[PDB]
Amino acid sequence: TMSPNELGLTSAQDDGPLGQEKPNYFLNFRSMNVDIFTVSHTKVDNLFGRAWFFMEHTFTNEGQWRVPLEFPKQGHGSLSLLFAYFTGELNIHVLFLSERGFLRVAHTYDTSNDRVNFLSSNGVITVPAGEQMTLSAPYYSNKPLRTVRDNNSLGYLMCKPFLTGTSTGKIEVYLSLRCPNFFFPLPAPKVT
Amino acid sequence: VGNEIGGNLLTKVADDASNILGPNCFATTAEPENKNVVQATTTVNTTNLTQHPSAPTMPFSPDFSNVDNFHSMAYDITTGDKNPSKLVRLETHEWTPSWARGYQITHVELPKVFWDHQDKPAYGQSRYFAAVRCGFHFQVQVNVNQGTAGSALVVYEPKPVVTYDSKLEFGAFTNLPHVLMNLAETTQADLCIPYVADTNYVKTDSSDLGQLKVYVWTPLSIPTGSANQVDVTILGSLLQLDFQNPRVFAQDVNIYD
Amino acid sequence: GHPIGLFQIEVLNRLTYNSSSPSEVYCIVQGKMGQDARFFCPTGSVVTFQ
Amino acid sequence: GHPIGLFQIEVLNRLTYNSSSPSEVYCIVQGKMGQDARFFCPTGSVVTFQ
Repeated sequence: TMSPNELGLTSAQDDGPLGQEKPNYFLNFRSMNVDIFTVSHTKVDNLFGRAWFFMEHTFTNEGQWRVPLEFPKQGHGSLSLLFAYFTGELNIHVLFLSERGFLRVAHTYDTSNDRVNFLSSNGVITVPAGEQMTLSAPYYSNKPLRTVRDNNSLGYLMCKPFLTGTSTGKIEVYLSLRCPNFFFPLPAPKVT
Repeated sequence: VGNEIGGNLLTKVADDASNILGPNCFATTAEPENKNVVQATTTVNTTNLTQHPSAPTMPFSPDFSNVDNFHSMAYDITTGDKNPSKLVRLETHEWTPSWARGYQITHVELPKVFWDHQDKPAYGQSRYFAAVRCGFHFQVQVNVNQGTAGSALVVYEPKPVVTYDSKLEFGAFTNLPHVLMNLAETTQADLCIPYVADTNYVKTDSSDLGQLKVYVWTPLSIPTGSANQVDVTILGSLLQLDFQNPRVFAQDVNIYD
Repeated sequence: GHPIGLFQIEVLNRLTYNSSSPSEVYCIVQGKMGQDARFFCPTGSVVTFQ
Repeated sequence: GHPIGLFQIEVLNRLTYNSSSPSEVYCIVQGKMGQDARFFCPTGSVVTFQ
């Protein structure tokens, strides 16, 4: 039968270990699970499998653009802030807004600035002007885990455009991840 | 009977008058999460007694193996443990050619020499224990060019010998674990010495285990052109180590009577 | 959207005490989802965290 | 002969109390031999009992 513990009478100091799926009942109540869709939208793989805006850059010349990639404190991706460590594939969505040219894109977790001077070794997929690509950067991280908060939690992204004439433009960036491994959930964030 | 009996009566009475809809009340009685118990925890030479314990906690689906499966440190897991038994340089000295037979080249206080400086692998632990019981493995090294010749006596002298050293006849020291090592023939001597004393344990930071010495069997015959600076080095390893008596940091404690 | 409901904690029996015990105590209210909890559509953000 | 060792009892957490309880208590230290205790040679006496 039902114990008084499952009826509401408990002790907060007896909750450890963390993660106790204890059932709560009353005479007219029972945990009822109802699913409205064929799958879950709470699973890390599904939720995060959907991109979210990151930042935009306007380029008037080929100069290279390197930006630290970090988890959002803004979109649905904020749900990541509930975790401390991450590891796994990283989907980067880049849009090249230009009239005539090409955009070199590359990703590295390496903090050294110089390693990115010769962009070709790193990757540098090519998005023709007016096209958008989605490259999935692997976990080539020199650190087993990525503190999820760091201003560079995610590796740096490189964008250099091979323009042809006076043409200029702007590069919008969106980020998403493939199968994410989060660990050791930390306390919920505050609001600004 | 009572006060334990109530969940059943209420649960039952509710049960008896139940109609088509069912009972209109359920009652369950049991013991509180915070029961009258006592917990005891023991770590190395420690015991924590608590009479008001609480449910221990821990992270989600935790792994306490504590072993890095990637081996970011490619060392034997027991490296830190065995570290203090590691081979180390106990002494170095330059034999002077003029020295007569039977002269003492160099000596090392045993066993406190393994904690000779704070830079000794064993110095760390040796501090937190007053008693010691260990075995030794010495390797006295002496290098000399082929042109030169000579011989040194590497011998282990227990406290008994060290005490009455002058009363003993040199040339008979070959009765003790030694290595008459003829230069120009051997560059190193090996000596395996077990725990030797008249007491089960020796005070840490003491010379009671005796001391290893190096004498002049036959003085160095160094030709004219040949070099004249021969160095004698004493290396030591602990075949087996054992620190028992706990004590304050490096405080002289008397294990003896 | 719409509130979850009205939450009220009324006094039933005055907190009793004695010479060496407090005449008033502190209380904490926590909240969590049930074992049948579910979330469905991800939407935009209404606030910015830090 | 040589002492058995240094015996020290330090305070870890101040003895708490209330209006009707003592602010300090009495303590007693007893001593006995373990189940592996043994004595060996009988010797002369160093003191005289009564």
